[PDB]
Parts: sequence; structure tokens; C-alpha cells
Amino acid sequence: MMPPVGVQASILSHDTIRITWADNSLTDSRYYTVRWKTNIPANTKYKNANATTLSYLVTGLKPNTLYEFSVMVTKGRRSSTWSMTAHGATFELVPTSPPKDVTVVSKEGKPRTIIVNWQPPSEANGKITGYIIYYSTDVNAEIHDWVIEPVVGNRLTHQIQELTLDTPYYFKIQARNSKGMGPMSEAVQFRTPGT
Amino acid sequence: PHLRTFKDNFQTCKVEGAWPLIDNNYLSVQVTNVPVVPGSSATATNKITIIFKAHHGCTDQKVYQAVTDDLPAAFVDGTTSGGAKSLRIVEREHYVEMHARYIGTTVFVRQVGRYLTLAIRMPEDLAMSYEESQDLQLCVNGCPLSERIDDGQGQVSAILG
Amino acid sequence: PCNYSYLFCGLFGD
Ligand SMILES: *[C@@H]1O[C@H](CO)[C@@H](O)[C@H](O)[C@H]1NC(C)=O
Repeated sequence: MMPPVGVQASILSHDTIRITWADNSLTDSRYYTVRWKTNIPANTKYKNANATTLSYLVTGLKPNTLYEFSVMVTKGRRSSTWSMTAHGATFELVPTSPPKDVTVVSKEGKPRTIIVNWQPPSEANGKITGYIIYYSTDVNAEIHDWVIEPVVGNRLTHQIQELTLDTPYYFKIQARNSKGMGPMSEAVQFRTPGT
Repeated sequence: PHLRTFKDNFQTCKVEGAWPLIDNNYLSVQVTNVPVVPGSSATATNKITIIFKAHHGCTDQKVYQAVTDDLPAAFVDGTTSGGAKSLRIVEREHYVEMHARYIGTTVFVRQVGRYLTLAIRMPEDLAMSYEESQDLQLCVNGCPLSERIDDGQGQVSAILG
Repeated sequence: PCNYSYLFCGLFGD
């Protein structure tokens, strides 16, 4: 059995790709089996689907992710091997989760200074173009009444100066990408050193 | 965890939470450390993040993230190289290597038990290529003194025998 | 083209 050819991937959204293929051998009761996979997370196997048409709509994919695609034909006992793989990367989606591991520490010899360290959101869903750090002495203040500090997206540390000594401060980070802003982290309370 | 800095010092840090190992004009290495047992000040790595900052003509920005039980052989976007052969991921196994040829940098990530182990090889001129503000980099000047594990009396008795 | 004394860094569990 001859394997399907001309395998193509058309990106339709952040979670949809349409796979199309040509069949050189061709009504009959044959069927196509489409397989796909990505390299995120570690050790994922192939997902599959059957299509009686020269196309298949792959949905539920992860945003901003490069997927592998190949199809095979089965006609009773007769079954082909897998086609030459086609690749497709889903579009970006707005960040759907907060920056992680938000940690705040006092800077050595600089008590009015703190260092905020964090990790990218699990669901960045695209290339992170920035973070916004919010800080306040009041955890209950309306967000527009918090200090707003935009920061680059390729650094996971930032130093905040001019804080008041012996004061509890609340910190929350938010990721940003081409599609917009994602959710904010739960506030982390840090109390500046006294003196 | 235990730290071996570019400046050759060895130290043992508490450094709970997210901490920069490298924060320079080319690369970002961020780790998350957890207490090995709730009581303890002995902490180990459960997350590694590497940002290969965009390099015009070579690679686009690439992000690698490993976490205990998940050490992929690809970047967060399921990609295995740069936007040509300048940046590449290689699996060896539980054991990953990033080859940043464009910056002479190599990152080795291995899962040892329930925690992560990291090693970076980087040229001196690039490893010291950062702004005065980027002064917290555990690979460069270690962890702040307050974060260092001091036994003293015990280590002193150990060396004295 | 793109191709660039080395320094070493390590972090290993307590
Ligand atoms: C495709 O069809 C065959 C035969 O009916 C079946 O064995 C296989 O599990 C199907 N695969 C999927 C993913 O539906």
C-alpha cells in the first residue's frame, strides 16, 4: 500500500490546525489514520484520528506549539506506512496563567531595596514580551492604586528601590505577550527591614 | 543547594524560591529551590528556566524549562533549534544539553533523584557581559551572605579532625 | 559566522 503524499498543515488558531493530504492510488471503504505529537511535555506519545476524507481538523492543541503530522492509509488487510511528516505551529494565545514562584528578598546592605525573582507562567502561550510588577503597602487597595512597574519579558529578576523601612509590602506579577495580559500572581507579603 | 561559581568558589545556599543563576545580556538562568524536608534549610532545585535572549541573525528568543519528572528535549514551544544550527537541544538520558554555538555556551541539565542538577560552560567575556544593576547572579558572585549555610564550629572541627 | 577561556557554573542538590 502506497503511503499518503502532499501532507500539509494549515494553522487556523491557537489550538486548531487543518491537515490535508493527496492520495496517488485513487469511493472504496478505505480510511486514513492521522497521527500528531509535540515535544512538550517530556515523553508524550502520538495522538490519533480516523478520517474518510482527504482532510482532518486537529483541535485541542496547545497555543504557540510546534506539532508533528503524518497520515497512513488502510484498505482491509492492506495498510501503508506513515507519510513524510509535515509541521505546524499553533498561533499565540493571551497568557492564561500567572508568573510563578514569586520571591522577594532584601538587598544586601541596601534595606530600602528589595529583589523580586520569579518564573514564567506555565501557560505563557507565546513569547513573553514583558511583565508588570504591582506593589502596595495595602493588599486591599484597588489595583489602579498599586505601584505599576513594567519590566522586560526576558529577565526574571528586578530590583525595587525607595521602600519604607519596617513596612509590610505586597507584590504581584503579570505576564504580557503579543496577544495581551494574562492573570496576576497571588500577592506575596514581604516586610522591609527595620531601623 | 550547592553552588560552584564562575569565579571558582564553592558554597551551600538556602536560596528558597526563584533565584537568578545568570542574568546577563545573552542568557538568563533561573532556578526554583525547595526545602528537601519542611524543617531543613537544605534546599534543592525542582525547576530550571533558561532564556536564550534573541540574537539578531542567529536565533530568535528560546525558552527552556525543566521541572522534576519533566526534562523535555525541546524548548517551551516544542521547538528543538533557533530561528540555523546556532542553538540546539540534545537529549542523552533524565539528561539534556543546550548548545548555544552563537555564544560559546553549553547548558547541561540532569535529574538526580527528586531534584535537578545544572552546569553551564560559558566564555569569560560573555559571562561578565552585564550591566551594574544585574548584580544578583549566583554563578557570578554567589548567593547573598544571609543565604549561605554556615556551620563554622562543625566544619572547623571536621577540618581539624 | 554566528559561531562565537571558558567559565563553569554548577548547582547540585543538598
Ligand atoms: C481507526 O480505525 C481502526 C479500525 O476501525 C481502529 O482500530 C482504530 O483504533 C481507529 N483509531 C482511532 C483513533 O479512532
